[PDB]
Amino acid sequence: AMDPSSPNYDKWEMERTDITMKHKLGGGQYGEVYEGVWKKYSLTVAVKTLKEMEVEEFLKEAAVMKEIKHPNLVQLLGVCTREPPFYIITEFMTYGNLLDYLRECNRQEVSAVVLLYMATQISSAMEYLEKKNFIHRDLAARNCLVGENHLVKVADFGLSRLMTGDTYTAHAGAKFPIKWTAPESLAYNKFSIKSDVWAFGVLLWEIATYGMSPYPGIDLSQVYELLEKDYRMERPEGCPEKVYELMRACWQWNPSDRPSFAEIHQAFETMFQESSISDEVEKEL
Ligand SMILES: Cc1ccc(NC(=O)c2ccc(CN3CCN(C)CC3)cc2)cc1Nc1nccc(-c2cccnc2)n1
Ligand SMILES: O=C(Nc1ccc(OC(F)(F)F)cc1)c1cccc(CN2CCOCC2)c1
Ligand SMILES: [Cl-]
Repeated sequence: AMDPSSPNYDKWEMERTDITMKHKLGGGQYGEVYEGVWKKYSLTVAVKTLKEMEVEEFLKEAAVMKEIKHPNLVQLLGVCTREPPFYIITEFMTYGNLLDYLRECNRQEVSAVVLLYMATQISSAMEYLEKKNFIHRDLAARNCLVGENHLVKVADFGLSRLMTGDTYTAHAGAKFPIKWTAPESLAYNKFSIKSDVWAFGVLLWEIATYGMSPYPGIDLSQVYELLEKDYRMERPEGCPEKVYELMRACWQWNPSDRPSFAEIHQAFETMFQESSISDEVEKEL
């Protein structure tokens, strides 16, 4: 099986024994994900397993990750799926999730230039997924990771029934993150790359505020109705007008009127080619 000679060969399949399983990750906030070590590489990894009908979504997540490779998407390193317990192994990201990272970070270090950089990296991963005709479905700061030198990667932790609190709430027989969810997704169950664009705009606001909770002090039962009547979050303090214009574009009612990720990414790279975000932020302020 493990030998290139076999018909049953999969390059992604690895030796379970090759990995030393340590403790659960982030105190359990990610479910059955464990810090690990790849012995031979002396490399920390993150290892997702199954806890005791649920097999095929896990195997399909494995299937999908084999299909995608981007600098800004968390990288599959291997699998153990020949026999239970099934593993999915990715790289481990030193600074953990972007949401907590934003709230806990030193702001002298994580300045406007670094925030812009973080938003840019995310838009590139999304450009890639756009181009490969994938949809993310739960784009948000809580689903991104941060490594060395402000490297940001887009992940998908499957958080809807793992996260405690009111982030995800019951809607349509399932748990939605209501404050990140595009109107057509809440109203008509319509999910697409353009509804990832809406969530990206909310993600952008999370970056701009250092991970404040969106629509702060607004009841969830009121979000759709406000949105339908053209309400949007106001420009965060310090936010350059152009970045806010970009947020406003992502939050078009009609999905078709939302920029594609390629255009979003193109705007980040253009927006400050001749003027620094630092000057704009200080101007705003
Ligand atoms: C261990 C593992 C197993 C699987 C995954 N998977 C993904 O992150 C992922 C990313 C993108 C897609 C693309 N996909 C397209 C289709 N739509 C519908 C879903 C998303 C799928 C899975 C990540 C991990 N990594 C992971 N998980 C939880 C926590 C951590 C972690 C925590 C702290 C520091 N370093 C790493 N790391
Ligand atoms: O950096 C800021 N905003 C911002 C917005 C968008 C943005 O672009 C992108 F693409 F989203 F990343 C980048 C940065 C910022 C926010 C609050 C306070 C201060 C400085 N002040 C310090 C003293 O106290 C008062 C505030 C700066
Ligand atoms: Cl998809």
